[PDB]
Amino acid sequence: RKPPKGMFLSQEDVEAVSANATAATTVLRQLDMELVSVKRQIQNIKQTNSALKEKLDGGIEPYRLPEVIQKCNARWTTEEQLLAVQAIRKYGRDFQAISDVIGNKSVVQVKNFFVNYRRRFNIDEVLQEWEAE
Amino acid sequence: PSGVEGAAFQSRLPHDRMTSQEAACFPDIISGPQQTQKVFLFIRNRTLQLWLDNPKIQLTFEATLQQLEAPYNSDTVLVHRVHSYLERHGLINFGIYKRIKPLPTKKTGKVIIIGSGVSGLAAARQLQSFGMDVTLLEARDRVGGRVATFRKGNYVADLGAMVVTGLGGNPMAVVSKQVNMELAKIKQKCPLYEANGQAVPKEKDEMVEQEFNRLLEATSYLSHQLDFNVLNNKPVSLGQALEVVIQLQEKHVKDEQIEHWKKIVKTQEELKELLNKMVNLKEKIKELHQQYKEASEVKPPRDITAEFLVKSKHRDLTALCKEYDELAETQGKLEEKLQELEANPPSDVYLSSRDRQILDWHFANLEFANATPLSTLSLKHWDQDDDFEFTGSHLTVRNGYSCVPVALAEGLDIKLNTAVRQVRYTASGCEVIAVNTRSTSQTFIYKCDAVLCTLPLGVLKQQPPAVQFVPPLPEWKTSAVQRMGFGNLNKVVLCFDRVFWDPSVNLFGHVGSTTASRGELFLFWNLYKAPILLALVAGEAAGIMENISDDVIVGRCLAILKGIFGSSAVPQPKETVVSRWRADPWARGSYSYVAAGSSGNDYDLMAQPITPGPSIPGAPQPIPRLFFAGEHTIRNYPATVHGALLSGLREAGRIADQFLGAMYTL
Ligand SMILES: [C]C1=C([C])[C]=C2C(=[C]1)N([C][C]([O])[C]([O])[C]([O])[C]OP([O])(=O)OP([O])(=O)O[C][C]1O[C](N3[C]=NC4=C3N=[C]N=C4[N])[C]([O])[C]1[O])C1=NC(=O)[N]C(=O)C1=N2C(=O)/[C]=[C]/C1=[C][C]=[C][C]=[C]1
Repeated sequence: RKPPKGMFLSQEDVEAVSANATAATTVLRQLDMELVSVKRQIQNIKQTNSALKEKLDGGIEPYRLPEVIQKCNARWTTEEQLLAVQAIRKYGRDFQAISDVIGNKSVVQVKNFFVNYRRRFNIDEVLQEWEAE
Repeated sequence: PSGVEGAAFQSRLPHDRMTSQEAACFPDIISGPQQTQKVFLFIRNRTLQLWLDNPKIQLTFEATLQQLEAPYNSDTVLVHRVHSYLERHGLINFGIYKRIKPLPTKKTGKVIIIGSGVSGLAAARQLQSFGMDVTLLEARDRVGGRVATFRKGNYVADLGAMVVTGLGGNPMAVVSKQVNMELAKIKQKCPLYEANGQAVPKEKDEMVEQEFNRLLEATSYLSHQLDFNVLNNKPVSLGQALEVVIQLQEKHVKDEQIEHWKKIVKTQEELKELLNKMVNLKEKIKELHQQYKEASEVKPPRDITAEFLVKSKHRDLTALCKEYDELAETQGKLEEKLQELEANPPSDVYLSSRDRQILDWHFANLEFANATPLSTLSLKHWDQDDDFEFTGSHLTVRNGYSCVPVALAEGLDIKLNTAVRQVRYTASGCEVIAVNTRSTSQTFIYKCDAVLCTLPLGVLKQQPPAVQFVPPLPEWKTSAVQRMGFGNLNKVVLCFDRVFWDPSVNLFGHVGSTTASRGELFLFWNLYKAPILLALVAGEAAGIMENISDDVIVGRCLAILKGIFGSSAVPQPKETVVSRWRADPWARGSYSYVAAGSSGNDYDLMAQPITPGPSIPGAPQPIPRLFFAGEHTIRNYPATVHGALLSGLREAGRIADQFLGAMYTL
């Protein structure tokens, strides 16, 4: 039915090792070369990789900024509002980043904000200028 | 199987069906009612059973009907017709029985038989027992032909045939009850020993052998499923087909490695892309932090745009930090899914050089079995006879196989030292011209009705011809002699004063160094009651060794043996002999094999008798005058003693029918 399993014998493969007198050792040699030609290129990219690993030595540890553990609120200090208006100008609809900047406001109180003061913060204008960048 | 059916199987016949050659003679029965067929079969089986249960006496028609049963023993023409058919084609009362009716007064017809090789002998006995006038002519000075047995003191060793292939329907089964042969079984246990002289680990031994058998079947797949049977016009040998498979195996071995490391790179190159991303992130993260530090040194109280800047850069940073943690995350996964790959490479090699070399011994063995370079065996047919193999385990003749021809020869007219030189056969008779081997000018002429020719195929192949046919053999027959393969294999006989090998071992192998010399003394046999060792030279090596003195040969022998058993546990051999069968003029080789571009159907050609032209033109078409038996003539049991013996029965049956008339076909 099939070759006794372990042995590999494609139809196509046979016609290929018969073709001529030494298609035999020809095709067996393409792969012999073809192999070292990869083993070598493994080295190259193992080395290229290795230098880039030394750059990264240090991690980012000297650059990480401590935990802002602060708690969500409801009031809108005039400070908080101005922070917002500026976050919008620099962030667009990224409600998440905008919340992050004002520290103590939920990603929703934000979306909310967008619709209350929409009025007198010309948030239309503001936004169309974030778009213009 | 067992009972009556035991006999049918033990006689090489389907217990529950009539054979083609039975149909031949009982065309009434086989074309007739199912009922009658089944009577017949029983009658046949039963008669066989009787003969078999006891083959040291003749089985008469009376003695049969005697032990038969109603309903069966009702119709006595059926019984007669069956017991006769059986008798005639040597299925019963063949070999060496005691007569009951000593041999009918005067004879009938005269037959010359060429060569008293087993085939010859068995046919001659048959004929003589059928009351015919039989003379055999033998070139040699002993009977047996290719059944040589060496004798001297208590040394006893066949340079001829050696093995009985197990009694499961083997005719030799009977022969061995009729003649005192001591049959010792062949303990299948065979240790190997490299060129160095050290055993091959049970570990290896099995890996290689098992790969060997795997390789064989492989070829079979190629042959039947892929149809790899012609190749730019030549028939494909088994050798070719094996190398092609081995190549394909090595090809796959590489194929794998290639796509395995090809996996390493595609991974190691993601690691590369990630790192770049990672560096260029630490790059913004560096400079970005700076800017936040700078924006923090504007001391409060500060206005809102400057307060924003701090808070903003702070988020932008903890954002960029987020990403880089997730990227060293990813980094870690890859770095391990990478010793993953370095931990399990595909196999280094297909076979090592110590492997390829042991495997090579397994090939030598196959060459020894077929007496030939696998480069010459037909891929498609090399093993066609595989189906008809007997059941039970191979044996050896402990007292020398020769005891068997000698046995058969007893009672017969045999002209020893009589080399047939010309067979001429014509409408009205044949004449055979032999000479005396000792003074070759001294001449002989024999006239007969038929010639049975049991000349070795080697002989029939000879150029230019050692026996000349008059008229020449028809072209269809000569082409078949060309196409078929007559092989070669040789033995070396070593005779010592003491056992020094493993006494409980029958056979150990030696592993040669090169492909080229796999056959050279590749296997040794402890078979006998005396301290005798027996070594084979098979394959390509066989033919080459016949050109090298006995000493040199026995040299390489002791050499190999010391190497295995210790450089002085091995004495000098008291007595040594060395066959050269391809040399030997009355054999010109060892036994036939299915050469590439031949088939089984050629063995059938070999057996077809010859029919001379007519004398006076437009006279009636003659009887066939020239017939053939011997090892190369029996499609289903080539190259063997039983195969020969049986070809002999075959032709004798056929000749008797022709000349004494088949009374039983009515
Ligand atoms: C060689 C060999 C060896 C070494 C071994 C063996 C063998 C072989 N095998 C085989 C057998 O042997 C055979 O087959 C037989 O024997 C054969 O027989 P036949 O056919 O009969 O033939 P021969 O014998 O040869 O005879 C013939 C005769 O003739 C004569 N001649 C010639 N010429 C002439 C004459 N005459 C007159 N004139 C002229 N011209 C001669 O001389 C002779 O006599 C085997 N088998 C078996 O069974 N077993 C065994 O064992 C064997 N062996 C081995 O070892 C192996 C192989 C095998 C086995 C098993 C299976 C398979 C294989």
